[PDB]
Amino acid sequence: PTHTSKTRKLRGHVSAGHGRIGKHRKHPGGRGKAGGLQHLRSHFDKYHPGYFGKVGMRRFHLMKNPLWRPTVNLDRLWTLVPNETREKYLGKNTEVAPVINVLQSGYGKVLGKGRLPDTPVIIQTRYVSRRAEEKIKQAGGVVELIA
Amino acid sequence: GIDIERHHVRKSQRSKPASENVYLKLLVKLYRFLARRTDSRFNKAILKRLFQSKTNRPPISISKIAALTSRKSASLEGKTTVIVGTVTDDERLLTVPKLSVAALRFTKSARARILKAGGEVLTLDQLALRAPTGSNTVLLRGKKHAREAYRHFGFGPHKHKAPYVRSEGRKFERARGRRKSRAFKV
Amino acid sequence: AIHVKGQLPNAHFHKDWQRYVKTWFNQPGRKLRRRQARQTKAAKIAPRPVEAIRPAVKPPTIRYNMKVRAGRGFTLEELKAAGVSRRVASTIGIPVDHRRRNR
Amino acid sequence: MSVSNDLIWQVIRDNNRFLVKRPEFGGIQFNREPVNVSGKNAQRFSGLCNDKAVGVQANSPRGVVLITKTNPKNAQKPAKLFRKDVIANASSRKTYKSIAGRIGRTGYRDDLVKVSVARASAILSSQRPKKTVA
Amino acid sequence: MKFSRDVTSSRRKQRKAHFGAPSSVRRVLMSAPLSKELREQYKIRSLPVRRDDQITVIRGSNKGREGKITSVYRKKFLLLIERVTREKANGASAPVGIDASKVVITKLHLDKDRKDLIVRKGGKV
Amino acid sequence: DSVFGSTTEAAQLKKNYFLPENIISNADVTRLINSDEIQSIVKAAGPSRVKR
Amino acid sequence: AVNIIKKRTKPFKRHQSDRFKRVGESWRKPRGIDSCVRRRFRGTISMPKIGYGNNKKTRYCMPNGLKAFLVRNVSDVELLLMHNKTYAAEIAGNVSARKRVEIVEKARALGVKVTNAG
Amino acid sequence: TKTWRKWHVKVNQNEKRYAISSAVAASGVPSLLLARGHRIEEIPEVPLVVDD
RNA sequence: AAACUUUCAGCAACGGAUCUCUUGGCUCUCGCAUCGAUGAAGAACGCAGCGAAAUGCGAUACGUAAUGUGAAUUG
RNA sequence: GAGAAGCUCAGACGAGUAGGCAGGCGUGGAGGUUUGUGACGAAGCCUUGGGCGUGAGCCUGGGUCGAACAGCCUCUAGUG
RNA sequence: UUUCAAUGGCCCGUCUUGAAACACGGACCAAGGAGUCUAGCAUCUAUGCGAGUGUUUGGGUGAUGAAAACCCAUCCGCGAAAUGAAAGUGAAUGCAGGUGGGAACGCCCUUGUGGCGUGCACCAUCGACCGACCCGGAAUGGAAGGGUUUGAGU
RNA sequence: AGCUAAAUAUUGGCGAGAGACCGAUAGCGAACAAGUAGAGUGAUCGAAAGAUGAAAAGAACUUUGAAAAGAGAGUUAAAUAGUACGUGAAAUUGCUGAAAGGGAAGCAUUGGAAAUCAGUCUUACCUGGGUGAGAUCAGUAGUGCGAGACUAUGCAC
Ligand SMILES: [Mg+2]
Ligand SMILES: [Mg+2]
Ligand SMILES: [Mg+2]
Ligand SMILES: [Mg+2]
Ligand SMILES: [Mg+2]
Ligand SMILES: [Mg+2]
Ligand SMILES: [Mg+2]
Ligand SMILES: [Mg+2]
Ligand SMILES: [Mg+2]
Ligand SMILES: [Mg+2]
Ligand SMILES: [Mg+2]
Ligand SMILES: [Mg+2]
Ligand SMILES: [Mg+2]
Ligand SMILES: [Mg+2]
Ligand SMILES: [Mg+2]
Ligand SMILES: [Mg+2]
Ligand SMILES: [Mg+2]
Repeated sequence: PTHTSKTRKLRGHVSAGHGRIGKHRKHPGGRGKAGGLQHLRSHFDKYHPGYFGKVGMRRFHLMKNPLWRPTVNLDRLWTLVPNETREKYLGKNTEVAPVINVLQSGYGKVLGKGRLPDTPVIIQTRYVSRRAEEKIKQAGGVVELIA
Repeated sequence: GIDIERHHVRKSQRSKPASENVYLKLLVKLYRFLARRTDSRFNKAILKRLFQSKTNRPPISISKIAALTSRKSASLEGKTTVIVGTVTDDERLLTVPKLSVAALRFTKSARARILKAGGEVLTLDQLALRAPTGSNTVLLRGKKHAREAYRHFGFGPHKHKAPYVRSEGRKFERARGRRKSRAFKV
Repeated sequence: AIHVKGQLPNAHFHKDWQRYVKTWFNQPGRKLRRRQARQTKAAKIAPRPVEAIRPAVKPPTIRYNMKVRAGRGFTLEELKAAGVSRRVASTIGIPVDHRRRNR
Repeated sequence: MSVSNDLIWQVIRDNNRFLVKRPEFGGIQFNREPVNVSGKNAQRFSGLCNDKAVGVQANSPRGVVLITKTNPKNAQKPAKLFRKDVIANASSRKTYKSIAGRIGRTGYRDDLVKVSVARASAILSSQRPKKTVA
Repeated sequence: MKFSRDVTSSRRKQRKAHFGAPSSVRRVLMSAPLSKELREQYKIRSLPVRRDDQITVIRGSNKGREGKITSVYRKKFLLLIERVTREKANGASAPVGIDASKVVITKLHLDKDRKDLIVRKGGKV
Repeated sequence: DSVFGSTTEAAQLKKNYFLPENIISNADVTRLINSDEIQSIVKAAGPSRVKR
Repeated sequence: AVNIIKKRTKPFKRHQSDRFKRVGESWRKPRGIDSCVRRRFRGTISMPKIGYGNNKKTRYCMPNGLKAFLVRNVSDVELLLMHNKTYAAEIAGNVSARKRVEIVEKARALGVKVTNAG
Repeated sequence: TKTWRKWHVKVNQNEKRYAISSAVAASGVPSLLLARGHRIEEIPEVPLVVDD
């Protein structure tokens, strides 16, 4: 609020904190971010390297839906299943193994970070990393690919 | 005249919390007394951390607590873990061990999973009753420099820190000054 | 000029933007108007349902084809197989989508 | 059952109907609650906090009434929370002795015997006839 | 408390509507209580005053005086009562206006329309 | 209780809502400071006021 | 309330307020780049500073050792029942003549000194 | 002055519910009622509950 | 010693600050869709017992018919 | 007890423009509170009287006057 | 309070190395009179919740009286994964590693600024793991083996 | 080649309800006979200006004056409200009083002189002394078992 602002403290101080020598003039080094290559270079090159110039290919009319593929790691796979399903299968010996459909949890690829418990599980996913598939198979489970 | 040069004149530390939480004031009242009427460094540690800001009191999860108290050469088997801060859950830890934890706050998920595994959750005043000087306690802290700002602090030529950018991708600070093919690299 | 920490500024305010500022002080008023229109319409068409029945269709693209949502109207083949003439469908609140087909 | 007395003081130490605070003289505070014999704003003298507390009010036309708080089982029943004993028509020596007995010899608020006697003394001095000087 | 969306509690609007009221509206604004005997007889609490009505003054320096209403100065929201005057400098007597709310009617100037107004207002003749 | 729920039981009229927990279990800190478990391990009290 | 000393009894008037009617007497810190007063040249007026603060024991006390407590009604005077030797009652300017009599009477009953009696 | 000054303030739903929970809990405390100016010296019980 | 000049106070001037007020403004929201060759918007000139500016009106001229109210208008 | 935001004992120290921070003073309006002030005189104003504060300022006697106005915790700004 | 005497006291504001200046503004008084609000960004603090978080695009109690309060679904934003121009690929040898300092705690001395054992945070450091790049390298795939390197990673 | 409701817009117009807005140098330029008075050939430009009192009760009459007016009177709660009207600041001015003054004045420090202001003391509480009258006080008796406070019936006279 205005009552606690520094402006209230500067009443009676003639220059309002902006100096008597240099003052608070209108734009003395230009407007916006103009001058990054000339008189602002020492700032741009120190705090925003890479700013000027071109890198890489253009892609006309990018549409991000065909590229959609959020990822989940192995250490989160069992968290996608309800608590009742975990209690029924996790750590037990059952004829059936739970199905974890990662796509209905909002993921397009299963990645391999972390570890799995030693119970069989069926992982339904569009994509899977190589190391993720190896660790699923070591736990006795399988990856079945879907669309 | 006197020729005195004064550098460390005013102490730079907090003498009280910035928080207006009345219950935090009650905890400070308890630990002002305990840190004064005992010779325990534990109680002075708790009093000091009760003053600290949110960023200086990072959270810790029950996974980190379980890992820190279960080292091969630990002997931290049946001792109460204490953090002046929030204890979060780590859902990646599928099976939670039996833990005794004293904390300012517990997340609802953290508290439920600690109790369900047979452990116990205490507030810091309950801790003061059980271990008035912090004996046989594991005093723990979360990771101070895990927050986002520490990715950026110290950015400069060849410092390998993260820039402040509105967006990530090519066209966003990956050109002249960031690669050899564009003048120079960093 | 630029000397502080943070992102290089990007603000798109070089046109006469204050001329075309849109405020939302009428947001509760619009909400009340729309609810009153629904109540007025419901009493007028009663006992017909306020909403017509819609088909279930799969959204396009790989991002949403795992889901199901309401579509515009039933296909000519769907109406044929359910024994409903397309001219009769509208008279009893069944929308007809001549564009959608059953692949 | 109980909401803490420390917590109540934290809520009302700077905000209550019975506190008269002024900025003059560098910030003075007066407490006016009926069960505050000392009249000073502090946790130990506030009747709104303490389970056991006393107040000495004036009784018309003579004497004082001793106000005390009943056993904390009535903390949620304000009609049964306050006990008002009229110590009137007694002399000054008789009145102070009864206050000391009811508050101190019972172990109720032994810390508040001196202040209560002083407050009763001042009220009794205010009730005496005026020797108006024509 | 009011609840109608068609009622304004704006002080500005109420004052504008009162002081800007047209002649026929000011007639209802200048109403007086009926006397106790008249209230029971006609089952009516109050009426717009009228010339040739009989009143007694209930408030002010002229409290307790009685007389006919000689004129209803609606432009000033004032009643002129017979023999209620004051002396000018030159000896002439100037009538003193009294607010309609500050008198009580003790005898009505009954006539065809007034009789119709009593029955319409739920009263009796 | 159906409006607010409890700390461990969800409110029926507020989906997924639980009452907050406090950071101090017993707010009677004066009692704790003067309790047996505390007073039996503290050092000797020390002077509240000292002569000049 | 014993041996009340004032370090200064003059009020610290604003520089040049004696020369221009537009410049009020209330103290302002001179901030001019050439100000002789700010630089404390000999023979110029003094400026208020913390060294002039009075003894914490006797600060705010009137000459009689009491501090003038403002009272607007009888119940304000009743606040000074136990504090008879530290506070005097100052009756507010906007209190009516009737209420003022009742206040003077109540103070006399309690032995509270009234600064502005009459 | 402009109309597009920010007039309304958003509070997190959970904090709003926390605030109301605190306010209801305070209504159960006779000292806080008296401190807030309510003349409740004679009421039989706090919370005060009457028949339907 | 006066006169004179200067400062302060009382009183008297000059001036219209201050305070209180407010049939006005500003802003928001809700609702509504109706100009004109059947001559509009705008302009001019006239009209009242005593009326120049405003309101109103048009040689039927601060208005005629019709409807409602029901004793005023008012300097 | 000593507003634990309290109480108590001790030592050293004190220039300041530009500039930085803190704690305060004063103004319009909003919520809360104060059996708050007021036609038996609110607010405002004058003063050759009194008091308080290092200061911003505050309280008060006398005069004038005529309808409203203030303290305390918060909110807020077209606030000196 | 006024006045007198003695002693001291140049005209304020400003730009300036430097103003009493023969530098500029200022005859007088009242009232008005200048760091704001908005879209962002950054640090710091407080509060809520926390691997999540965000009821106010919307819809409902709703008609009573309702621009508030209060409630409610699906999306979506930001976060939970990086790297590469891209096609793509995508994070545990080990107690999620070793070394040094180190908070807190425990144990031994014997009155020392002690020794011993765990070791949070943080910093320095040696590795491992993912992506890019550079290698050899036994139609399509790049598995094991490597690298002085490289990334806003683990 | 063609038509089409709704959900959308709305600083104009009309009608309505509000506001942590402004409060007569503010708020629209205009609270008032304001797009008026006034300026300019013209396009255009464009103000200032609210408040007696509850009610005119707006000062009869006498007197002095050529008159305007004055003085008596009168009305009013008030003329310290007289339309040049609520309050009525400052600059600026007259009168009266006080004081000072050899080519400025003002200020600071310290005292003199003169003027002016406050102490209300020794009140409270305690004891002693003189006389006086009086339902009379310590331990007890009885009415929640042990100990402690209180009131209440009597005795203690
Ligand atoms: Mg400048
Ligand atoms: Mg320069
Ligand atoms: Mg002083
Ligand atoms: Mg200094
Ligand atoms: Mg304002
Ligand atoms: Mg007054
Ligand atoms: Mg003066
Ligand atoms: Mg002082
Ligand atoms: Mg301003
Ligand atoms: Mg000199
Ligand atoms: Mg300089
Ligand atoms: Mg200069
Ligand atoms: Mg120059
Ligand atoms: Mg110049
Ligand atoms: Mg000049
Ligand atoms: Mg001003
Ligand atoms: Mg008057």
